[PDB]
This record gives sequence, structure tokens and C-alpha cells, in this order.
Amino acid sequence: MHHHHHHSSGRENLYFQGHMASGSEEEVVSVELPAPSSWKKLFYPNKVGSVKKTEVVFVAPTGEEISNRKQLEQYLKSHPGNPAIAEFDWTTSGT
Repeated sequence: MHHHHHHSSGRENLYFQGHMASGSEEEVVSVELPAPSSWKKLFYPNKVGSVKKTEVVFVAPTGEEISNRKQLEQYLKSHPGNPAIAEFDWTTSGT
């Protein structure tokens, strides 16, 4: 006595493809700064500081990239194998 139940109609044909993607300002300058070889470090420069400006983005080994420092810490605790934020230079832009 177990009684194991299933349900499968066979195929799963559906499209969540209603996103054209993009729509951001293209031709924005970015210099790739040094990093752990597991990740990649990118910085978006501009001029000095009193400008539009963009912040630091760390590229992830799986492509699930990090835009801000909070997302980095919560990533590492949710994704073991990835190196510690100690060796992640967010302060490359400052001091």
C-alpha cells in the first residue's frame, strides 16, 4: 500500500517571449578592473564625479551578475564555492 499519483499531458508548449529586451543607454564606457579569476570586475567610469556616472558591477561565473555590494554578500552565502567579498575591490573607485 503506497498509492503514487502522477499527471503529464506530454508536451509543454508555451511562450514567455513577450520581452523585446534592452532599452538602456548604449555606448556607455566600461573598464574591466582586476579580480578573482573565478569572477570578473567591471567599473563604469565617466569623468571625475560631478557627472551622470555609473557604479561598480561584478560579473559572476554563471552570468548572474552583481550591481551593488549587498547583492555580492547575499550571493556568496547563497552560492558556496564563490570567493569572499574581502578580495572583491568595490573601493577601486574610491580609497
